[PDB]
Amino acid sequence: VFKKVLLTGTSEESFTAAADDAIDRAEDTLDNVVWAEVVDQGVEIGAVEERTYQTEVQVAFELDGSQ
Amino acid sequence: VFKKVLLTGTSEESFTAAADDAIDRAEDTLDNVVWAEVVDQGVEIGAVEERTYQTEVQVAFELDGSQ
Amino acid sequence: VFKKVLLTGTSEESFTAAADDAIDRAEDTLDNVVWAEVVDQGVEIGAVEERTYQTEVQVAFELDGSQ
Amino acid sequence: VFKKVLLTGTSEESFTAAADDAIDRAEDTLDNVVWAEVVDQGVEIGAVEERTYQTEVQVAFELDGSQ
Amino acid sequence: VFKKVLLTGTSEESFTAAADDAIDRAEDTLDNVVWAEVVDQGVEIGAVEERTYQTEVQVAFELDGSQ
Amino acid sequence: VFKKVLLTGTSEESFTAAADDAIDRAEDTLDNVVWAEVVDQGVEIGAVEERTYQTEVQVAFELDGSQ
Amino acid sequence: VFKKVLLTGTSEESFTAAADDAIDRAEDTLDNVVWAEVVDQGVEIGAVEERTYQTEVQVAFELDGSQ
Amino acid sequence: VFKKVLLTGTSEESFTAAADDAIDRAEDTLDNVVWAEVVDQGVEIGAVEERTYQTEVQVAFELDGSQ
Amino acid sequence: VFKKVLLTGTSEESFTAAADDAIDRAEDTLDNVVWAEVVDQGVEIGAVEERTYQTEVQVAFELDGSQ
Amino acid sequence: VFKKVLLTGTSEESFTAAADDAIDRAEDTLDNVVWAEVVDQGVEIGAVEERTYQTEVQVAFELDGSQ
Amino acid sequence: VFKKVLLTGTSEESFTAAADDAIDRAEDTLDNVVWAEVVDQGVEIGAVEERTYQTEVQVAFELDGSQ
Amino acid sequence: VFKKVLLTGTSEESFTAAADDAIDRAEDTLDNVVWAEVVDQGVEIGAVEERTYQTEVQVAFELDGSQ
Ligand SMILES: Cc1cc2nc3c(=O)[nH]c(=O)nc-3n(C[C@H](O)[C@H](O)[C@H](O)CO)c2cc1C
Ligand SMILES: Cc1cc2nc3c(=O)[nH]c(=O)nc-3n(C[C@H](O)[C@H](O)[C@H](O)CO)c2cc1C
Ligand SMILES: Cc1cc2nc3c(=O)[nH]c(=O)nc-3n(C[C@H](O)[C@H](O)[C@H](O)CO)c2cc1C
Ligand SMILES: Cc1cc2nc3c(=O)[nH]c(=O)nc-3n(C[C@H](O)[C@H](O)[C@H](O)CO)c2cc1C
Ligand SMILES: Cc1cc2nc3c(=O)[nH]c(=O)nc-3n(C[C@H](O)[C@H](O)[C@H](O)CO)c2cc1C
Ligand SMILES: Cc1cc2nc3c(=O)[nH]c(=O)nc-3n(C[C@H](O)[C@H](O)[C@H](O)CO)c2cc1C
Ligand SMILES: Cc1cc2nc3c(=O)[nH]c(=O)nc-3n(C[C@H](O)[C@H](O)[C@H](O)CO)c2cc1C
Ligand SMILES: Cc1cc2nc3c(=O)[nH]c(=O)nc-3n(C[C@H](O)[C@H](O)[C@H](O)CO)c2cc1C
Ligand SMILES: Cc1cc2nc3c(=O)[nH]c(=O)nc-3n(C[C@H](O)[C@H](O)[C@H](O)CO)c2cc1C
Ligand SMILES: Cc1cc2nc3c(=O)[nH]c(=O)nc-3n(C[C@H](O)[C@H](O)[C@H](O)CO)c2cc1C
Ligand SMILES: Cc1cc2nc3c(=O)[nH]c(=O)nc-3n(C[C@H](O)[C@H](O)[C@H](O)CO)c2cc1C
Ligand SMILES: Cc1cc2nc3c(=O)[nH]c(=O)nc-3n(C[C@H](O)[C@H](O)[C@H](O)CO)c2cc1C
Ligand SMILES: [Cl-]
Ligand SMILES: [Cl-]
Ligand SMILES: [Cl-]
Ligand SMILES: [Cl-]
Ligand SMILES: [Cl-]
Ligand SMILES: [Cl-]
Ligand SMILES: [Cl-]
Ligand SMILES: [Cl-]
Ligand SMILES: [Mg+2]
Ligand SMILES: [Mg+2]
Ligand SMILES: [Mg+2]
Ligand SMILES: [Mg+2]
Ligand SMILES: [Mg+2]
Ligand SMILES: [Mg+2]
Ligand SMILES: [Mg+2]
Ligand SMILES: [Mg+2]
Ligand SMILES: [Mg+2]
Ligand SMILES: [Mg+2]
Ligand SMILES: [Mg+2]
Ligand SMILES: [Mg+2]
Ligand SMILES: [Mg+2]
Ligand SMILES: [Mg+2]
Ligand SMILES: [Mg+2]
Ligand SMILES: [Mg+2]
Ligand SMILES: [Mg+2]
Ligand SMILES: [Mg+2]
Ligand SMILES: [Mg+2]
Ligand SMILES: [Mg+2]
Ligand SMILES: [Mg+2]
Ligand SMILES: [Mg+2]
Ligand SMILES: [Mg+2]
Ligand SMILES: [Mg+2]
Ligand code: NA
Ligand code: NA
Ligand code: NA
Ligand code: NA
Repeated sequence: VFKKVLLTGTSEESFTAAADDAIDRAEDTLDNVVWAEVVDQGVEIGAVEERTYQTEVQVAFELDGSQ
Repeated sequence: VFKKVLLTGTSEESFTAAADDAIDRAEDTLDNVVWAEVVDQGVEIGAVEERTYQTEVQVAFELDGSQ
Repeated sequence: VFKKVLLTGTSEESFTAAADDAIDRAEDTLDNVVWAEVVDQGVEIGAVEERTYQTEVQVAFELDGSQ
Repeated sequence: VFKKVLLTGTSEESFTAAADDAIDRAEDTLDNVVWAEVVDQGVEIGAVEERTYQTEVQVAFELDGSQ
Repeated sequence: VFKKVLLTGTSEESFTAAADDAIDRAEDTLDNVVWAEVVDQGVEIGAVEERTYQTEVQVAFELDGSQ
Repeated sequence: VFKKVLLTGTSEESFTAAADDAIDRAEDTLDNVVWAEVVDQGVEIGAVEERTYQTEVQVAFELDGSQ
Repeated sequence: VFKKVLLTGTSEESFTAAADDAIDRAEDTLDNVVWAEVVDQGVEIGAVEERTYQTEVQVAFELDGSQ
Repeated sequence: VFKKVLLTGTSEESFTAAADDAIDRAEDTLDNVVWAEVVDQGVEIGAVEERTYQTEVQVAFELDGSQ
Repeated sequence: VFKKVLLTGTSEESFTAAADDAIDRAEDTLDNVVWAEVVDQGVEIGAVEERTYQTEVQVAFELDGSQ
Repeated sequence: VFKKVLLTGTSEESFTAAADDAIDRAEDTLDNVVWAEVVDQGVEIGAVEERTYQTEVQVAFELDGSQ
Repeated sequence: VFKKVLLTGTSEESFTAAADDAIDRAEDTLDNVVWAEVVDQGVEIGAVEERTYQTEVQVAFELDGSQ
Repeated sequence: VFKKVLLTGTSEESFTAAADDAIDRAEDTLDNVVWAEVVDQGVEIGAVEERTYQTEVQVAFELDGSQ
């Protein structure tokens, strides 16, 4: 059984780096992370000093573990 | 990093009040709730005494916290 | 078996009241109405005296009855 | 020919009132506003004092005018 | 308030049995599971000995409990 | 001209059998049923003794008949 | 209250003429037909002598009447 | 950079002619119109003397110009 | 087993004629073409002398043949 | 690099068996088939002696091979 | 009230840089740009010397200003 | 007439580079490649040594050629 958590990563550099930010957080807290699907991308502009790219991903992990 | 939980709030009054019900529950259990996106709305009819409006929301919260 | 009819309710007050308008009509003509799913919302402006909120719902009813 | 502008209205009261906020702004600046279609709804939470409901609408107006 | 978890069940027999696999896991760990909505289906081929059917479901459970 | 009715079939066995349940009901009441398109699948859990698989289909029938 | 029926019109000439075919059938059997929304278009090839264009429309009619 | 305007053209003849109506209006008011994407089609029935076909298009134009 | 190829037909006359253009090409190269589903429509403007209507279709053909 | 072919399998038994039919055909003609994603399901009724379940899948295969 | 403009940015380097191109143009002409949502990505190949990445974004800006 | 092939490119560097990987393969085997539309993005994690970014694109090429 796989379970997915919906995380939005952020980066001041790129959409790829924002996806990595989310995946990094998932790997810090969950075992057996296996893949991530991008579901949305955007850019925060007014409210931050530098534009901040955001990439929302469903990050899937295999259970027999970490729900 | 933001994380989202998918909650369906209910209200016997309105769709707005059903969205608030879900957000209220999120704030009872999570720190740093920042926004909610409506993803579905419906009405429970047969099975309840009074029609019950339901609003499903993705409620986003900022981590460095509450996963 | 459930069957659904696609109805657009109207109200000069709110989207919730427009959903109720459609459900009310379904209950006037069908037995065993069990739930409604919102599929669209809009507002009629030019053509009416007062803005008219509209909510389109799939209204589900249980058969062994009313097709 | 109709043209649409994509506006997000806000309200501290309800989703219907947030749709009205957007339509009100359209009527302040455009002639012949004829209808609005809801395309998204959400709630701003962290960043405001009171939750702020938002309703995004495509507001249509008839040209021979106001592009 | 209902909450949903996004689980992908697997089965070497059928899509229905893969949906049951996910629901079974949800019932092992959560109280008040009430329904599941299918959101995707697929088949793992290269990487397994036997084709493995997968069915992804949003499994809903009623809170006053198990978040 | 074809017309479609939106029916949700149920089965305690499988998604295929739930699609058949809906089609069976359509054939009991309509002439010239020609095809069905699956539009949603789900499982009722809490509220029934046994899980009940549901498959929602648009069932198309040719008119010159049965509207 | 408006109600919609989902009809697929056919024509050996064009997609517009296939939409008209469906609307024509609706007007033969229902009062107060007010608009139609196109939801799908296709072409039947193998099975007919001449290609047959099909246009599926939700045809809306105002009730106080014809459900 | 390209920018798009969302226009609904109308025609008493066909969906293609309604798309042309919208594009014609865009070319009357904007420089460098390069393409149009159809996003919706429908037919106005009750409210007009003759059925009026409508085609909604995103019409794209290249800037260094006409925003 | 049916297989589909995704083709975009073009025409300087209409969307129906652009769908036919794609189907014509499929029939020139494939046996047992059975139907086509429209998936997108658009108009090429800047880059051509005359507007060129385009209709993208999934064209289905029955195998035991032409993959 | 992976490539996908869009195939509709058929079965007089079930949706799972119809997905297998498509995958079987892909494996007869392509090397390195790795997974399949279900994209549509339906049932052929009028035109066949027995209802025929159909499952449309994108079947993915790894290249360095079989385009 | 927020308003959105639909812009397609281009870059010969990356999808992130193409999103920035669109946002840059919005900031040159509009006050209070607050965020951008990615809605499509693509690559122009035949017609340019170097592949050109394109990212289409809805760029939102707060009014009390720049419609 | 344009035809599209659905390819998933991979890269250990970025989503843009994964789109290029797919396009590169298309240009190795097809004449007149004209554009690519991104349809999905994801990241392979468990199963590879280094995260592998994937970008799925519909790559369009003009026929009078390479089907
Ligand atoms: C992709 C994306 C979408 C956003 N959507 C909204 C929105 O709908 N409403 C809003 O108030 N802020 C939105 N924001 C936040 C906005 O930029 C700003 O931070 C907030 O409005 C501050 O209250 C969004 C930001 C991003 C990056
Ligand atoms: C928005 C909404 C959607 C629903 N969809 C379904 C459904 O698909 N099948 C079902 O059995 N009950 C559904 N129900 C529940 C139905 O009203 C009733 O409570 C159950 O059928 C009781 O087993 C739904 C309720 C709501 C509010
Ligand atoms: C949600 C919504 C969508 C509408 N869409 C259209 C449309 O696409 N074309 C149209 O002519 N009228 C449309 N109308 C009706 C419009 O407001 C006006 O009543 C008619 O144009 C009168 O012929 C719409 C009304 C609502 C409430
Ligand atoms: C419907 C909605 C969607 C939003 N989406 C985002 C988002 O994707 N990213 C974000 O940073 N802020 C988003 N925000 C804004 C968030 O609440 C907060 O104001 C900003 O994050 C402040 O920079 C959204 C707000 C609303 C109301
Ligand atoms: C429904 C489904 C979708 C998949 N999608 C992908 C994909 O996009 N990329 C991928 O590398 N593997 C995908 N896989 C996994 C693939 O079969 C194989 O296990 C992995 O590629 C091994 O790294 C998918 C498997 C299934 C069942
Ligand atoms: C596919 C599916 C979707 C459902 N969605 C809802 C829902 O949104 N809200 C709800 O109250 N019940 C829903 N139900 C019904 C739920 O299981 C239970 O019967 C009712 O909540 C009883 O009032 C659904 C059932 C099924 C099978
Ligand atoms: C838009 C469109 C979609 C169709 N889809 C299917 C399908 O999914 N399966 C099928 O067997 N026939 C389909 N057909 C019918 C096909 O052309 C042929 O008549 C039947 O396969 C005969 O049993 C479709 C026809 C049209 C016009
Ligand atoms: C494609 C299309 C969609 C429409 N949708 C609506 C609608 O949702 N509600 C409505 O009141 N009128 C709608 N109308 C307008 C309707 O035909 C009539 O002009 C208005 O209802 C008059 O107030 C629509 C018209 C078209 C052509
Ligand atoms: C439906 C449609 C969509 C198009 N989309 C794009 C696009 O996204 N980017 C682009 O550069 N050209 C696009 N074009 C092509 C544009 O008209 C022009 O030929 C090219 O920009 C020339 O490099 C499109 C053309 C059509 C007909
Ligand atoms: C899922 C599915 C969808 C279909 N859609 C259509 C359609 O849109 N138009 C049609 O003529 N036949 C359609 N058919 C075929 C229909 O059943 C019958 O075989 C043909 O109409 C014979 O010309 C479909 C069949 C299936 C299984
Ligand atoms: C994302 C994207 C989508 C496009 N879609 C189309 C299309 O549908 N039809 C077309 O003629 N050109 C399209 N083009 C343009 C194509 O590459 C070429 O510039 C034009 O065909 C030249 O007339 C597209 C370009 C991009 C980048
Ligand atoms: C975008 C993406 C989606 C995937 N989806 C699935 C899936 O649904 N099921 C699965 O078993 N593997 C999936 N995989 C593959 C997974 O990472 C792993 O390689 C396989 O599970 C090995 O059998 C996916 C990989 C990617 C990159
Ligand atoms: Cl989710
Ligand atoms: Cl409300
Ligand atoms: Cl429907
Ligand atoms: Cl036409
Ligand atoms: Cl495809
Ligand atoms: Cl099954
Ligand atoms: Cl728009
Ligand atoms: Cl990137
Ligand atoms: Mg930096
Ligand atoms: Mg988002
Ligand atoms: Mg009350
Ligand atoms: Mg729902
Ligand atoms: Mg009043
Ligand atoms: Mg509508
Ligand atoms: Mg107040
Ligand atoms: Mg939004
Ligand atoms: Mg076995
Ligand atoms: Mg999936
Ligand atoms: Mg049993
Ligand atoms: Mg459903
Ligand atoms: Mg003829
Ligand atoms: Mg169809
Ligand atoms: Mg005329
Ligand atoms: Mg429309
Ligand atoms: Mg000509
Ligand atoms: Mg297209
Ligand atoms: Mg049998
Ligand atoms: Mg299909
Ligand atoms: Mg360079
Ligand atoms: Mg695009
Ligand atoms: Mg590296
Ligand atoms: Mg994918
Ligand atoms: Na989730
Ligand atoms: Na219907
Ligand atoms: Na394809
Ligand atoms: Na717009």
